[PDB]
Amino acid sequence: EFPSATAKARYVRVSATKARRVIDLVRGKSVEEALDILRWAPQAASEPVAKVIASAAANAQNNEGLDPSTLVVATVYADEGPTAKRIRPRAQGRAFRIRKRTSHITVIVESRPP
Amino acid sequence: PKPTKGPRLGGSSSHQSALLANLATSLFEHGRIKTTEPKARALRPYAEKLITHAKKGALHNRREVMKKIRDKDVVHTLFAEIGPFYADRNGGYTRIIKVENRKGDNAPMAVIELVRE
Amino acid sequence: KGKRTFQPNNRRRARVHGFRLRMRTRAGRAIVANRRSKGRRALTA
Amino acid sequence: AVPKRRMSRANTRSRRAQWKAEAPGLVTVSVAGQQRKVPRRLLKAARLGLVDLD
RNA sequence: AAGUGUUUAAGGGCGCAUGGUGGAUGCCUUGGCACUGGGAGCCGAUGAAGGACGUAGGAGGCUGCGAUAAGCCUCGGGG
RNA sequence: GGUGAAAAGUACCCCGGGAGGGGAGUGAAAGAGUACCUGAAACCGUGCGCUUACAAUCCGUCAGAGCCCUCGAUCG
RNA sequence: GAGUGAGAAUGCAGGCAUGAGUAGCGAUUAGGCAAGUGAGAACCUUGCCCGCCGAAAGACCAAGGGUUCCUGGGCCAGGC
RNA sequence: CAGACCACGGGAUUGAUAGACCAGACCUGGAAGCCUAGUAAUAGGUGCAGGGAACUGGCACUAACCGGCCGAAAACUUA
Ligand SMILES: [Mg+2]
Ligand SMILES: [Mg+2]
Ligand SMILES: [Mg+2]
Ligand SMILES: [Mg+2]
Repeated sequence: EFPSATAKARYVRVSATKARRVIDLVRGKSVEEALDILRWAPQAASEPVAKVIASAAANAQNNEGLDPSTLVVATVYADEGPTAKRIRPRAQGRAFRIRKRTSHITVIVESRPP
Repeated sequence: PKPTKGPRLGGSSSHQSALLANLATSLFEHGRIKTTEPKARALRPYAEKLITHAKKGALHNRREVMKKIRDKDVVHTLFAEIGPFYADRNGGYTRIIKVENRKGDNAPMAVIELVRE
Repeated sequence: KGKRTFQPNNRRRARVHGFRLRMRTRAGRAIVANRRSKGRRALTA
Repeated sequence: AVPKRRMSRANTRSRRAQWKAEAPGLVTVSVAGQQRKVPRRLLKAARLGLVDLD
């Protein structure tokens, strides 16, 4: 048992915290339910997660022959990536710093036929 | 036509009336409108009152309809085509449905239609 | 409402910090030579 | 009003865990023969087809 | 009826396995600093030092060059 | 400042518009993929064993039952 | 033979937490509907409505920037 | 009429919960048209007329949907 397939997406333009917020809603669920959820969610940050899950499913189906009907999200990291720094003027000449954060999504889907 | 009971839909006052008028015009012209949830809710009673005025339309009602709608062709079609089409329905001519929200601003989107039966 | 104390201009710029005015006087020539020795791209305005 | 001291890791995470989202309820709907999940709010629109299904 | 009695983690803490950000540590340089022995120590109206412009068949820089414009003529080296 | 001895810089297939990723290849190494020698500290995640929702702790120390992993012959 | 041992000099260089996923997203006018491009559209293109300036929030020049001017292509980076 | 969000209260086809329609109470003042007197503004009959949102009673005409998730017992001693 324990057949798994991984899928990564690096340099995503989404904050790590906002990505984990949506991940927590799908961590440890079937692939069908995961694709069903994250499509009607109001947060406009579930599209990368859904794309990564779909890519993982396609890879597991085209490289391991695993039936997509028995796939479940086994692990997900959604780590933080590089952060581009920039400046932003203010009231009295002071220069504030704005951080353009990113994210590195990582998922591992396995088969758990009950 | 009940007061909104709170902050109006379109910015400050004097704009919600024009917004509702334009929405009722588009509805009576096309047969179905897709707007924001609260906008459709505020339009429902407005459109129903306009439809009741059209139904009762014999004289002095065209004036009441024109003091709120400006499109002469829209008024003419609402008076002729619709006309007695709702002469049997004792109210409730506008059906409201909710659809998925749009990108950017997560505004609940609704759709209004004219019952045909 | 201040003018920010810049007031861009080409004629006055060249007349007050131009090569001719810098070469007229001795101190200006010395400054030009110092800038050339330092290697500045634009010696004068 | 300014922060006097540095909030501890626990004091920060205990409240950061509250900034979460609530998943919406789903409903099975038969459209074009295939079954798909759509919230009960858009259930009615799913029948008429006013809800695009990617 | 009285008494005893393990059983929950919205989240945090502790130690470990896995990882991202991060560019220090370790190993090197086409570079930089200080001196040894020599050459030569002024360049110019027969237009100096330094710059604008242009030059390869091609969008910009470095360098050479000056409408004879990454080159022209003569004389030696190597191939 | 430094990929790698040599670009030999992943043909081709799959998700997608790409970014990027998974197989299939080169390279000894891809825990060397033009974000590239070695890759620490603070920060951020995930999983694992204990802990806590009657509790007023410069946030440690000395005692100390239970739980967890392991070396020997149920104890030391 | 030391440029040889940092925990501080409101010490300097590079990265990251707290404040917080909070404020703010920069006036005195206000957007709405239909069709279309596009995988992705309230913010892109066409049509119909409502609103603002109209001694201008219109047009032409002086100073100033110098190819932002027009056509085809692109949405990493910049539009708060 | 409960309320920043939350939460509270009523309903969900076995229903008047809300929107629409009818009627009532109430507010406003005599609506558009016709005709009449006045060259004229203007007034008079159609007219307690026309218009209106919160208050009230009927009316399923429209929306509460062929709909989704949590959610119930170690054990032992004495009387
Ligand atoms: Mg020292
Ligand atoms: Mg230190
Ligand atoms: Mg606060
Ligand atoms: Mg872009």
